[PDB]
Amino acid sequence: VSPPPPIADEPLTVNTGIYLIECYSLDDKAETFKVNAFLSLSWKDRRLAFDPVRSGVRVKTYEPEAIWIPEIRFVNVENARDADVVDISVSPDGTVQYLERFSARVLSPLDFRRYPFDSQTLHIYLIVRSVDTRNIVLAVDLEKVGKNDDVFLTGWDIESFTAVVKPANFALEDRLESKLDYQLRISRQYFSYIPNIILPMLFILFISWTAFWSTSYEANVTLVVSTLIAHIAFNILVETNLPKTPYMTYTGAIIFMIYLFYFVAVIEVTVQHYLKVESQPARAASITRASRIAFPVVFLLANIILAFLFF
Amino acid sequence: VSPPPPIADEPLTVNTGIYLIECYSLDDKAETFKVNAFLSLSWKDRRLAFDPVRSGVRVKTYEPEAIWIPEIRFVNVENARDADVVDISVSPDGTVQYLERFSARVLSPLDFRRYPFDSQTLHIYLIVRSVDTRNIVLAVDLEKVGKNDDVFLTGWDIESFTAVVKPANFALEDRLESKLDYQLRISRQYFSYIPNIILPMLFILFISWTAFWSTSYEANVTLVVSTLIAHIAFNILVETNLPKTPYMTYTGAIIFMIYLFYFVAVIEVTVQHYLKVESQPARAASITRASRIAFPVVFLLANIILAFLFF
Amino acid sequence: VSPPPPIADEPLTVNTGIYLIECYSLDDKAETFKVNAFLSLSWKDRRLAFDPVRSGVRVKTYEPEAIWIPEIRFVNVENARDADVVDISVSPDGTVQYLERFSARVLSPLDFRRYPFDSQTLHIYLIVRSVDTRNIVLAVDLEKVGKNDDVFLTGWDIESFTAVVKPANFALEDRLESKLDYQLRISRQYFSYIPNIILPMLFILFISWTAFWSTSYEANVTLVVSTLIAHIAFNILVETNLPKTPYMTYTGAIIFMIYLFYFVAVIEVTVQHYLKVESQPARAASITRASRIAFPVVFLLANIILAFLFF
Amino acid sequence: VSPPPPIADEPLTVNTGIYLIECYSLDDKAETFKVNAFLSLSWKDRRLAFDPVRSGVRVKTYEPEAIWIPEIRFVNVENARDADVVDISVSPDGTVQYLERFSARVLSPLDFRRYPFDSQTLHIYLIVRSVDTRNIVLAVDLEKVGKNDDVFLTGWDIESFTAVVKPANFALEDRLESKLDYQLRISRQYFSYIPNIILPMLFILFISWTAFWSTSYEANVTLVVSTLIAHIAFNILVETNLPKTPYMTYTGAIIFMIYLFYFVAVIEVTVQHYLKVESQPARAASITRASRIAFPVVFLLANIILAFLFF
Amino acid sequence: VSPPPPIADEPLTVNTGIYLIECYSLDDKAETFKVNAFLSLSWKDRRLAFDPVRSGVRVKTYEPEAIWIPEIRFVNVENARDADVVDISVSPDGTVQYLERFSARVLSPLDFRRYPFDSQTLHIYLIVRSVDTRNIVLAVDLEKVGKNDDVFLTGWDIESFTAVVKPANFALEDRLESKLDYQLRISRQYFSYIPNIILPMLFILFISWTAFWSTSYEANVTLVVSTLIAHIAFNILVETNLPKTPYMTYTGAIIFMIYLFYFVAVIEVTVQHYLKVESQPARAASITRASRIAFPVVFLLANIILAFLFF
Repeated sequence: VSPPPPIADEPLTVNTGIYLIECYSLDDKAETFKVNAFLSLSWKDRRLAFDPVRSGVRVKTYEPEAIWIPEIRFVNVENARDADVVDISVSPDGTVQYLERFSARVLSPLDFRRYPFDSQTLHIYLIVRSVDTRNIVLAVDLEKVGKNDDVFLTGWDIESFTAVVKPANFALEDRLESKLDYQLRISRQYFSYIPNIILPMLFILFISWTAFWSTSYEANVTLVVSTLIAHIAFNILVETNLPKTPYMTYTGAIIFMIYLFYFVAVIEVTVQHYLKVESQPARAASITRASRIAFPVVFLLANIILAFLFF
Repeated sequence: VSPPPPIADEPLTVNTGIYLIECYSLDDKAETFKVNAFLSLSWKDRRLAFDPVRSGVRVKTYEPEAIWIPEIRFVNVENARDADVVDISVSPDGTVQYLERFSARVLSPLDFRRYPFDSQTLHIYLIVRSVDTRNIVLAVDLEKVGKNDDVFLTGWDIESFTAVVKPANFALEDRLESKLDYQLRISRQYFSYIPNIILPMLFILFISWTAFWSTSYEANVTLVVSTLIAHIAFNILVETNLPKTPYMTYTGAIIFMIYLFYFVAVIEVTVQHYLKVESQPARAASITRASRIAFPVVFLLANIILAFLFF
Repeated sequence: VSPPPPIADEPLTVNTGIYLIECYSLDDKAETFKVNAFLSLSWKDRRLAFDPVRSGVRVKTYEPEAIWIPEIRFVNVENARDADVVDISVSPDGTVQYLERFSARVLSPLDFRRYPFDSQTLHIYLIVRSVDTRNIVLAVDLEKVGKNDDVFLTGWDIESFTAVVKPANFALEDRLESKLDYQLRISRQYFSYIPNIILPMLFILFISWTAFWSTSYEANVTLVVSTLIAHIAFNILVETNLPKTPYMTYTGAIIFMIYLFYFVAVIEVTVQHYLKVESQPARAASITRASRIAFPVVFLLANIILAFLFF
Repeated sequence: VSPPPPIADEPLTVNTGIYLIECYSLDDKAETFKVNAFLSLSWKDRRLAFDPVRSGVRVKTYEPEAIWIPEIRFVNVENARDADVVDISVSPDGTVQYLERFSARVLSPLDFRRYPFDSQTLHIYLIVRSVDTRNIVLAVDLEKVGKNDDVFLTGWDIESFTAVVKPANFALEDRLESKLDYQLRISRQYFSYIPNIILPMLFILFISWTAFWSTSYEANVTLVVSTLIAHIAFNILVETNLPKTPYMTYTGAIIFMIYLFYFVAVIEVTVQHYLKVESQPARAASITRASRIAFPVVFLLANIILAFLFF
Repeated sequence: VSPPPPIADEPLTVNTGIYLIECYSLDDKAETFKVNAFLSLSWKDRRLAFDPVRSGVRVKTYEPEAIWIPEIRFVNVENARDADVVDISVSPDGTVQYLERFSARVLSPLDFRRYPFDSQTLHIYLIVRSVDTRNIVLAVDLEKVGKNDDVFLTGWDIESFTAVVKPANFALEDRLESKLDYQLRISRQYFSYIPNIILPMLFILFISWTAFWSTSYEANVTLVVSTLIAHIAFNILVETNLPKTPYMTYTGAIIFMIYLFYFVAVIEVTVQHYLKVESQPARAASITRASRIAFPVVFLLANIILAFLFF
């Protein structure tokens, strides 16, 4: 079926909007998330006009393959959306309300530069293939959008759903400049991560720093080295939660800092024993007493510095 | 084929019900479970009337694509159900018994806030696309439903299969207000988890608390630190069973409590040694004797508190 | 094409049988196994009669979509079998030999209650959709069945392939009572598991029990606790082989027994040291000497008890 | 289209051969490998005869669905090969050169009985569904076969590509006796495995055997037990490379031998300490001095025995 | 539709080029990467000629199935590209601009011989099935190619996108000699890997080398052996990042070097203790003092040698 005849040169603006249902599988490995939402389409077609008691039906349902519908295709998806038409209701006023449920594997980059405390911005791109006249998809309904009333994707906090049509193209064709952009700026709630990940590493590190309140070399070595083994094992346990992160993560900088602190603690214990064995107890005691206060303070300063360079 | 002519304005109520077969893969990662069950559909069509010895067939089987069938589609699924028609039997009374086997990837949130002892509630949503008259799917058969006689999904206990039609919609269309809801409230049997997960952590913790019956510093450090390593390794072993759980789990609060107890035990051992080395054996003995009773009691109180805040 | 005209009221019995080819992927996670076997179908149709030197062809191959074939569908599968017709040979006697290769994802519960020594029973269900007359699929060929001559699924031992038609239904329809059941009772060969899993845990446990031939407290603590860490690490190594097993496994009861034995060994070492430090060497020596014999004997008794309650 | 008329009773032999492209994913879990190769088919059809300057085209390309092509189907595959016709060139001589690219998930048993040094033999089976006359697929081209010039599947060494037509059938039909077998005997290069797996276990074992050059019981226990923990951790690290291997592997027999050696080393250390504590230093020294030479020699003998029973 | 009539014997050269969109999943296990890019096709067809104010449309969009398009198929892919036509614009000049979005699972070997610092070269192959006249696909647009402006695949650095048509074939057909090759030479940025992987292993190794500043045998054994356990655990942690790598990796040669260094350190500690116990303190002190400087120097030399043989 040919597109409805344009009465004038006015572009056939289509009213569009996605009502989110289930945003799940937010990281298959680290990147894709899947959506199973509805999208509502409204436009103007030369369908039934005002109908005062002639046919008796207001929402005249039509076959999905009968009436022409604009071709709207997602840009950043694995494959074409699994479109399943739910209800095509055409009103006598002259507008067609199209509602289809699709399950697309949306693509969006995940920026884990501040992993425990990050706030990502998922993206959905819309393009319309113009046939005879230019179609402007910039018409955002702003009334058929929104997630579920539960307001949680998979344990995430939604902040906004700004939909701005950016007059930009991927250096191709002519109608690509009219892209419709869906910005879902979600924020991760971090309460669970504080005891799940952050606190136990600090507890293990403090168990390590205990080694400065001991004059026994064997006990000090056991503390520091076995605590290093415990920290590596806990890192293995945590690593299941963390994504690939090929670049430098924030939580990948605290862990390296903790490794450096283990190395410095081993060096300090060795220096203490080395000075204590060769008839210099005063220097060993001075170094131990200095380190008792110097290690936590330097750790606090390092954490503050990392927070400043990352936030 | 057009829908059968409604004799009056009575909505074409369809009798529906799912007879579960195999509820498996209850957590692909943590969320979806797959079903391979049958669903039975019964309605009223202008098919063959009473047939006293004329055709000789009562269950007149018809082609799946011949007779019109109502469009019933699952809401919370990955894709359209893999419907496979088994038997369309139309009775001379005027009712069509439709039975199709489908394998849908049903979506349902899993609430692991009390993981070992939880009781989830899986969901299945039903909607009917009305064509000419409103279709009410609220007609639940209540006789063609139920799981297998084995009564086990994958090691779960079934409690009820309440099917309540909630007059609610997802703020879209007109017929979405007639949603049919299938509540399968399943409960997890916890006998295996007590020795699989809970008991060994307590055994490791008691091995740690042994360190209060020793006056040797090297032995105490070995006990506590190597027991911490053992606990982290056992946590890694357990973590395969546990799902993602981005929020605060109950079993994720006992583990953090155990980490805190390891930290406090290390602090206590250090305090004992620190006081014992500098000519204060009385204070060290007093602290050790107090801790012997104070650690298990505080652990019991903490477990009771966690149970109260979680249950 | 309509089914061949029944000469009388005799049900159209179809001769069926599956010749297994490759039973692989026996546990995708713990439950499904995939089959890529052939199934042979023989029935009676009003095809070419006796043909003495008229056409000259005995096995008159026909198009898969030309001649009607009975609808046989698997019950416990993910989706419809990937049927691929290989050869439809119709004999002048009046029988059609149908042979199709299918790759279905068969569903079958796996009962790991005696995991190392278990003997499962895989299942395949057959149903026929009757059209005009009742079709009885109880006709098992008993000559076109059997696995490969290699006699191994994926490292399993086949015992029987009993095919009993159970006059039972899933409380639905009328022809479901004629289900055809394929019981493949396979047994797992356990020789590899004895050194892969069972023996190393016993070796680690004996290394632990060594601690009763030592009067050194630090050495005893090192033995028992580091051996507990080694046992947990070996449990992690084993856990890859083991399936989910949400219920109480046999091999999940030996492991818990070993954990309990580690706890009791720690308690015994602590009691020995506690009595030895406070001027009671006689009691410590008596307890150690008793434990030397009492631990292996109690372990043997516990293993015998577990074997009796599990086998 | 009917098959070309056979001029005589000569079977329509088809020239076939696979030119391998990318043999990858050699173990999805342990068994299947995927192929994305081309297969060349040549036969004799009643197509255009000798064409001296009449049409002017030698390789007269035809539509894939226009000219009849023999039905060649893979036996040991997940599903039907993803056949994609590339070029059907028919020569005036009377032969059709058919070339299609397929991506089949070939099935082949992997025999890891000598894992580091094994030499598998992948298999591909060919069958032709005869229609009017018997088709013999035994015609192997022997000129359109071969892997890539790189000569590497995924880090494997190719030795031969023998293609022998075995007159055997799977006890079914009549034309199954003409199966075409493709034997790709590949060999695994083992240089990387010697430092990746074999050498570090030997280094850890030698670190264990160090314990016989020490008279300290605590140091001996630390060495042997912590080395056992290190060996188990390294076994966990290796296990990712190794496949399931439900049966007795060669590399699964060296590991068990190493576990037995750890147990015997613990027993020897205990015996040394037991004799040394009760006023028998001569016997302890004799046992230690004997063990120093007796452990490596027995290990060498055990390795030789395992090599003989496995190779 | 037949191909447009060639005016002369000039081959129908097609202008082609891929504009990359999302190069993700660069290692499903170790080898494949997926693309979801557009490809632009331009050729010459006998379509509408110069059109001065007759039809009024310049980019006359045509149906994807209406106008003939050349058959361009990817060679090294899992299956046929998921082609989705976006816009077929034919200009009055006589050229057709074809633009389709495809999501192909491109195959390309990954060469991890210098893993942390490598620079791979992904490949895409193009072939055209000639019908009547030879089609030369060597026409590279060089203006419709390029990745996203972000210039990052999944944390990779792009260096060039050279597109050279290599007159080579896979020893098959006649038109295979005209293959079009897309070389995307990407380089991996290594900043994150230095603290993620390389630095912690060096820290653990230095903790091991600490053992040469101690005269205590128990402390030395604890250091070296527990540090070996820590290194193996960290190797397990790293191994998730690393691919299969069946051959000899660079980062798989530093790790083996570190294992050898642990073995040599254990031997040195044993030699020190062995000489110290039997009244040779001078030799033990000399060996310790020599090793203090000899271990880091030999490690530096070994790293330089490995860098030279690998780079």
